[PDB]
Amino acid sequence: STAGKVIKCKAAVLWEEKKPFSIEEVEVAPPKAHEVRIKMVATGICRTDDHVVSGTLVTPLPVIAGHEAAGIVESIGEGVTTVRPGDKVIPLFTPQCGKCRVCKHPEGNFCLKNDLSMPRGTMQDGTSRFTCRGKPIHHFLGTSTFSQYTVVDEISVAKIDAASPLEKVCLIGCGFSTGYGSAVKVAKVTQGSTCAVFGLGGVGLSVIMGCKAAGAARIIGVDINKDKFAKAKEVGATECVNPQDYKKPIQEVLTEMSNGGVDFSFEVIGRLDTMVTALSCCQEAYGVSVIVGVPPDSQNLSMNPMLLLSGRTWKGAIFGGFKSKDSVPKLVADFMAKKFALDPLITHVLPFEKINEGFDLLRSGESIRTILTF
Amino acid sequence: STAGKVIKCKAAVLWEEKKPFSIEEVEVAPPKAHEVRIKMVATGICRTDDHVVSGTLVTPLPVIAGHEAAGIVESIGEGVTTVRPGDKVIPLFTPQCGKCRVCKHPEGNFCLKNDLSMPRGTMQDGTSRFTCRGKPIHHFLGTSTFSQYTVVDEISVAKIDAASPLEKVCLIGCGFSTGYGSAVKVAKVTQGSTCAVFGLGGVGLSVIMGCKAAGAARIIGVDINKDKFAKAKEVGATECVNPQDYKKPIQEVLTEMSNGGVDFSFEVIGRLDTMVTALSCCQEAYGVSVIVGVPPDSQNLSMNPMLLLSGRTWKGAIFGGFKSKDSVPKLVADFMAKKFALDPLITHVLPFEKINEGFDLLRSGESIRTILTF
Ligand SMILES: NC(=O)C1=CN([C@@H]2O[C@H](COP(=O)(O)OP(=O)(O)OC[C@H]3O[C@@H](n4cnc5c(N)ncnc54)[C@H](O)[C@@H]3O)[C@@H](O)[C@H]2O)C=CC1
Ligand SMILES: NC(=O)C1=CN([C@@H]2O[C@H](COP(=O)(O)OP(=O)(O)OC[C@H]3O[C@@H](n4cnc5c(N)ncnc54)[C@H](O)[C@@H]3O)[C@@H](O)[C@H]2O)C=CC1
Ligand SMILES: O=CNC1CCCCC1
Ligand SMILES: [Co+2]
Ligand SMILES: [Co+2]
Ligand SMILES: [Zn+2]
Ligand SMILES: [Zn+2]
Repeated sequence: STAGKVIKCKAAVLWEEKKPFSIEEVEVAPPKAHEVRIKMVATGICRTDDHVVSGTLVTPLPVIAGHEAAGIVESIGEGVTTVRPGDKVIPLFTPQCGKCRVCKHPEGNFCLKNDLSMPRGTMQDGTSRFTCRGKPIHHFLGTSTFSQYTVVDEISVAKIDAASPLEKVCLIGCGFSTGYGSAVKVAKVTQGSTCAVFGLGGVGLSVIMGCKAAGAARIIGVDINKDKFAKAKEVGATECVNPQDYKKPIQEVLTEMSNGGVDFSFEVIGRLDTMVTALSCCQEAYGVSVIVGVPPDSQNLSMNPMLLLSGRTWKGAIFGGFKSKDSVPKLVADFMAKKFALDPLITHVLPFEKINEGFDLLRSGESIRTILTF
Repeated sequence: STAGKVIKCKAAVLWEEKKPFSIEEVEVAPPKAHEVRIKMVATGICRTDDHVVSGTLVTPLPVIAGHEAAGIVESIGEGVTTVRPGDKVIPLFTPQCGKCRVCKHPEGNFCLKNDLSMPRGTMQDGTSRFTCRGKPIHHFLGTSTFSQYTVVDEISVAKIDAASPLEKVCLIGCGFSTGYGSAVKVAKVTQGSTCAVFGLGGVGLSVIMGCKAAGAARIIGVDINKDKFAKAKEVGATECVNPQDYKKPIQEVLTEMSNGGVDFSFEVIGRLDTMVTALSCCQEAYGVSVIVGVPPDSQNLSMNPMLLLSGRTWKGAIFGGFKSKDSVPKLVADFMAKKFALDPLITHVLPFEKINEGFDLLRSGESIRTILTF
């Protein structure tokens, strides 16, 4: 009754930066070859989406944002083989073509078909399946799940379990997987180590879960909002410190607390200063610091290279280093096997119509993850 | 005959920066508790010693420099248990106390008892064994090998094989073992990967030897001195580029050549610009870049954190990551077993009196290592 036809539905359009989302009707074109149309079930409010509003992350406007979601396939285009109509799926904001130099690498994950390095804000064929008021609406990261119906390329969606709580497992599309994978797959947190986590939101808490799951003896969470310490200690943080509660540079404090530096530090905020700070506080000869936060656009940090020369390892990662299409189904299947918990990340659950409310909440500090259930 | 006595010998004292070494007689005190007085046989001229002269590496002046050496123990002091009088040893500019948390970690090697981070230019007890002209003379990295006799702390020296050619294995004391281990231990280069090496001096060529021994498929040598290309090809470099031999950024050129970026890149120069360039030229999703060169002192680089978020791993290392007191006897035993060659590194041989002429060979570019004989 809808396959092969234009679907008229509501979406959250962003016409310009630093303005709230306009909840209006959009025209969703039917899926083309190797494309998939998804009926959204639940979507998360990631800071990454807020970065598009604030101008921190630059992508073509106007746009339908969102990338943390899980829906059910409405219709598939010609040549789609990995998902069928009626399958539960998760949009992958990092694709997995399987044919490129990174996808074939056994330990690489930033597939080259991504729309992040140089945002084109379209499908793979370079066109927009979205229309609002007759104007075409750009895509976001190949997902654009801030809509009741979206279209993704087959490389940007994975099939998850048919018996999946779609209102929880949507966090596996981004927030949880990024933080958990950064700790387990990127940093490679060892048993008994000391970990520092800068930022205690959805991704930062997920990092903490990964470190505790990896057996970290100490997990020091850092945030300038102490209202976040409670949740952090719930999921594994052994101590929480507030840089504003220190007279000297936070890194010096953590060097003391760790008796010479932490084994693994994580920047999970998106500031240049914290990125260098988080690298500074890990052990100068065998420490590892992982950047997870998104920096401001086109904008450099200044850092003493002699901080690496002593033996430090500094690395970043997209989506926790997880190969998206291989891993997102494995994580959904692990979550239901009670391998880890997603519920500690969900603080608010709202109607999609109240999407500017869940965003106002993230900018005031009151939320970790606001799920939007369609 | 001289045990427990003050010894007069020639030494190259550096009085002020950017000045020639002054061959003067100096009073070498006898060894103290856990100290070893060593007679020098051969010492190499490292670019690090020139950093002291130029001011690139700030260390207390006046100083007796030198850290590449091999010699024979004059005498030991009370409580020394690892080296007897007259054993062939190598001073370790990176000590291995074996009791801090670095020495003791499975991969760390920048022992906290080092004199690099906060150089005081003394022994472990804070005093100088060098008297020249009624003045205490600073040490250098607890080695000060630019002297017919020196006194090193027991944790800064390693007994090596008694049949060792000391005019060759002094390079295991720094130049070779640094570049070699940076490739096989630090970067941990893979079978059949593509390697880029910025800098084709003594340390840069050793990286090539490590890269080749690790099974590299392509080893791209980068140097602005085309006269360095012959020796680089001779030790395993498949190609050689002059950055001044391209119109694009050198990192664009290497990215084309590598079809998307190299697997492993090495900065073996000591320039801020080439550190970032060497990091840019490896694969954004799984490239590894190792800094080996010494940057200008307290001088700061500017790089884009988006280079790391995509996946890139950025690290540095001292002495190729080798635990010094452990590795120097093994590495001298592998040279005995013909498992690598030091002869391609030795381009010049001069007497100790010709130290100033040996430095000008390096400053002129005409040399790899000049080996001073005592
Ligand atoms: N590389 C990747 O794959 C992904 C990157 N990210 C980025 O990670 C970062 C964190 O994501 P979220 O948890 O969703 O954002 P968030 O706003 O929920 O959490 C950030 C936390 O850091 C705190 N903070 C802000 N400024 C601080 C400062 N100067 N010092 C200490 N703490 C400070 C905030 O109070 C907040 O609690 C974002 O920048 C996001 O764009 C998010 C998803 C995946
Ligand atoms: N991290 C560690 O453990 C150690 C660090 N080092 C440092 O490694 C660096 C190299 O050591 P050496 O081989 O002995 O010095 P070197 O002078 O023999 O080699 C440096 C090479 O870099 C080349 N070069 C200079 N500018 C260049 C540019 N813009 N682009 C491309 N190539 C350029 C030079 O032509 C030269 O051939 C030094 O800075 C040294 O202090 C030395 C030993 C141990
Ligand atoms: O060359 C020998 N040692 C070097 C190691 C890198 C920092 C400066 C000193
Ligand atoms: Co996100
Ligand atoms: Co050296
Ligand atoms: Zn791919
Ligand atoms: Zn030690």
